[PDB]
Amino acid sequence: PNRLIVDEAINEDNSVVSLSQPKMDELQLFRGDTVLLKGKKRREAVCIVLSDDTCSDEKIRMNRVVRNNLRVRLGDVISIQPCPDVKYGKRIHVLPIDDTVEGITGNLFEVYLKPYFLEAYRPIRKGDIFLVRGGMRAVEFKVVETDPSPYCIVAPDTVIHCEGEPIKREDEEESLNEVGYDDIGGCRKQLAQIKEMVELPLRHPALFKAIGVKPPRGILLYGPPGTGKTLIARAVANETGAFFFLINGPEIMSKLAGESESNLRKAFEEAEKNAPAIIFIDELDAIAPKREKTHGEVERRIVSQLLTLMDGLKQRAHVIVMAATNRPNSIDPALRRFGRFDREVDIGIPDATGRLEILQIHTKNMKLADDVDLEQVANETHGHVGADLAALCSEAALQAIRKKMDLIDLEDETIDAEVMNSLAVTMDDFRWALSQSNP
Amino acid sequence: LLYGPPGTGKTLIARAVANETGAFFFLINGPEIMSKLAGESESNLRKAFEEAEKNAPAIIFIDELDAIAPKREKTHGEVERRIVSQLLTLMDGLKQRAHVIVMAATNRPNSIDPALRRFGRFDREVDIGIPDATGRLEILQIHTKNMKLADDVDLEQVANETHGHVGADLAALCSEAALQAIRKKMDLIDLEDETIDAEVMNSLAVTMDDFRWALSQSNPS
Amino acid sequence: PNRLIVDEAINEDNSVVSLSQPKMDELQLFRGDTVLLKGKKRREAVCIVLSDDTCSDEKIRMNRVVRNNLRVRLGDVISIQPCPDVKYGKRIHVLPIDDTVEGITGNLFEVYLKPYFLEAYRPIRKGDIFLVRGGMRAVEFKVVETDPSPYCIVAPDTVIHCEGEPIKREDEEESLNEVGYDDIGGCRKQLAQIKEMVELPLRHPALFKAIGVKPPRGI
Amino acid sequence: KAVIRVRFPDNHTLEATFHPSEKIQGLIDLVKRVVAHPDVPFYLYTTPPKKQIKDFSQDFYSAGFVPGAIVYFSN
Ligand SMILES: Nc1ncnc2c1ncn2[C@@H]1O[C@H](COP(=O)(O)OP(=O)(O)O)[C@@H](O)[C@H]1O
Ligand SMILES: Nc1ncnc2c1ncn2[C@@H]1O[C@H](COP(=O)(O)OP(=O)(O)O)[C@@H](O)[C@H]1O
Repeated sequence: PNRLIVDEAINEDNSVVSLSQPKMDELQLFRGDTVLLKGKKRREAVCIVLSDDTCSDEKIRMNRVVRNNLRVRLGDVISIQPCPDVKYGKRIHVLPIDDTVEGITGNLFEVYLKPYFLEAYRPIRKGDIFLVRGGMRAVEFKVVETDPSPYCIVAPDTVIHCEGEPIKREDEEESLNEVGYDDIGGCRKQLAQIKEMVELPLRHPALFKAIGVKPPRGILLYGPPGTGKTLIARAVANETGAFFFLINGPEIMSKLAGESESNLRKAFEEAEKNAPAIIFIDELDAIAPKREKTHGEVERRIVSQLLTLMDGLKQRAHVIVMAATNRPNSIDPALRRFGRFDREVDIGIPDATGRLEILQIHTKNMKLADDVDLEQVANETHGHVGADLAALCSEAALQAIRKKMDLIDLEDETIDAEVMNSLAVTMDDFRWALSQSNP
Repeated sequence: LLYGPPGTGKTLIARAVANETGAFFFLINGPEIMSKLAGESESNLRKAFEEAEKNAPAIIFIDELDAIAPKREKTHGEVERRIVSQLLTLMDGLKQRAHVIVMAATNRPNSIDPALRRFGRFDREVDIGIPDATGRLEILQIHTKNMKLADDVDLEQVANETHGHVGADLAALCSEAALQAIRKKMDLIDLEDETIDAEVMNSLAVTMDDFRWALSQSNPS
Repeated sequence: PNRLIVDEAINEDNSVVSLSQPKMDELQLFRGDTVLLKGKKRREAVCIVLSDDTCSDEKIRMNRVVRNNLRVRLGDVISIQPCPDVKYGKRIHVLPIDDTVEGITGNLFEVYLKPYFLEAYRPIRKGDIFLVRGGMRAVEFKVVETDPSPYCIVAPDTVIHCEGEPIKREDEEESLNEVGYDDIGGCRKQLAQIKEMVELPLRHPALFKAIGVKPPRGI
Repeated sequence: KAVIRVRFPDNHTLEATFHPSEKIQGLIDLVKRVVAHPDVPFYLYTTPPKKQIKDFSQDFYSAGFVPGAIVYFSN
């Protein structure tokens, strides 16, 4: 069957997909062959099929780029056609995106295309969006026009023209800068369980509407601060194409008494209007302490208001509430109700493999030296949280800049991207950054 | 007054009683009353009783009494004391020409304002304990009465693997098992385009395997 | 090269600077020989070089005084020119600053200049600002005019004209009364840690303007 | 069997069947025969991602050319 369901890819590439050996044997697909991908909104995409034993026959593994290019999300069905006939690119015209080039002036062609395209022979089509990583960032690019039509393969003989004129972002076309499942690391089982619980409801509200079974109204996320729960919740909402509103306990607490309730009410009403939507509470503990802990009458009114809003939430509303708390001990008894936050998710400290995995995600935009080993650094950190690793990478980057760039001190006015490209982080920098560890 | 742990289902019992006895039913939710501002709150309470008297015979049920009326040592608000006072005033204000039954749902006996134990007030006290195996077998039967099961499915054995599980937990365990089954069979075919008919959903059968999966999941709530 | 990076000075002297032994050998600089310093805002300065093993070849050690005089801060780049040909002062005219003299009236020439400028042969340039310490305080001064142009070397034979008229403080010109690294003691590794953390962000917004790395916001 | 395609720079395709037991060396030795410049040095890489195989003893199953694949030719 040509029909398949989009799945997460293990391989991290623009134009790489993954299918089952039998599926390839069935459709007579060769490892290097180029498959044509038909999505929704009369959009088509070109990719390179690959053989993966792990992959299930009925599922296809692909990256956030092709999904966005195809305008499809997880729990949507696509159609794959073999494309035996393919001709090389003669000429290509591409213009970068305004938001990607922000704070970069100079000749970027030599430091983006040349590195990225090095006898890659990647297939592309006119009006396709692809992502290039350089200068310690991820720069999205669009295909303005191609002499060969509709699609072609990149060749070293082929001339690629790049002009320093940005194109205005299009509100239909979501950027890749957004938080994604690939951007979340150090949790496998935790993420999977969370994904499937909210998969069902958000994708098919009409099913849940026509079924007696009710979807879980409230989901609670455990674990210490710096683990990254917001980041987990945010990615899901963006990936599921559901309206995402973030509520911050301090922000709600800051507002004066009598308005706090208004703001909360406004937020919940707004979710109903833009339903299906996801509401996320960040500092739940701050909003609602324990009954013995709270000594303010006004505080009790705010808590009561939240409880009323939670009860108020219906099936028809199709709004999922996600709350984060540091410790289970500091939880209001009332919150632990089937009606309300029935669903509870325990986030354990990430394992060494998870910690290593996190490092790979943080270092994907930046340029690493051969001598630098993430595994060894991952081994040295036992109780370091995801945030700690990011801070270490940030601190290591700053040290690396101080060690090289400060000596030159040629950073006057506009800074060339290519200079930043030449900069590489040494293993010693990481060791220097690791040395200065104290919470 | 109905003593029992949350989830036991006291609201459902009351609500049902009002349905089957063909008597007007009025639900009061502690937070909903607490959400309202000082003075407005008192009004709504006063507005609820008068409306119950108007539509007599009526039933007034408090979902979360402990919240409205916690113990006097635990209350630290002057306004909070005015709301309890208003409730007590509404309870003592009730006559025999009202023909209005007041039912309340609470948890622990030690989170109770002694004021509610008055002979004139909540004299009747009903200690709803956790159901035995049979009782929970009786619940599973209830929550499997619309859905289509398999011959291989044995509630007795499921009524033989939860110990400190309440009505909600079993209802949850039913929900999840059913949702899980749909993923296992329908997410693979996945023909959820436009309207969904009954004929495709009649074929849907839940295996024991579904139940085995849902049970493991740790829920201390 | 003639390009170097401003660094903290160990010596507590206003008109003294230091470089590395190798750096001196490269530019054939003599320990005593006066060095001309060009910074920013078309300003120049004259100091006395020194040899420090600790100092790096590409860095230069200097005090708060010269920074102000050159209108530069730490991390900035200055140009050093050798100045072998310098002529001795004949007539010098200096007026004190209004805020510095506050609370002190009378003849200060005998108790500020005489003590400070005793057999030192200090080099100064017209329109520069120098600090003398007297009467249990720091008193800043401005060179109004010098007979030799542009710069000159203070000599015992040279006559310095002191008249009791204060010049108005200028908003561009920052006073040395202000708190500085030199004024903070009893912190080494800690000062350094603090310094290096805020060094990049504060000096160059453009670096953090266009980068994926967030600087520390709260310390 | 295992289908190995060689894509030349100058829009030339060579379709050659092989056995999963047969080593990489054999194919390289075949390519040397097929090309008119054996003395000329050449390297066979598979993209994406850009990577060449320095091992001649590595079998095709292990190499991941199952059932068939295409490899580019460069000098
Ligand atoms: N799974 C993860 N993978 C990578 N980085 C993570 C992950 N979880 C958290 N982080 C990092 O932790 C930091 C804080 O994330 P989060 O916990 O959502 O915020 P907060 O600190 O307010 O609780 C961020 O800088 C983020 O990069
Ligand atoms: N490192 C230091 N070097 C010199 N003086 C210092 C230092 N740290 C503190 N002091 C002196 O200690 C006093 C108090 O310093 P500070 O802690 O900034 O203020 P306060 O004591 O009023 O809170 C001041 O007289 C200040 O000059």
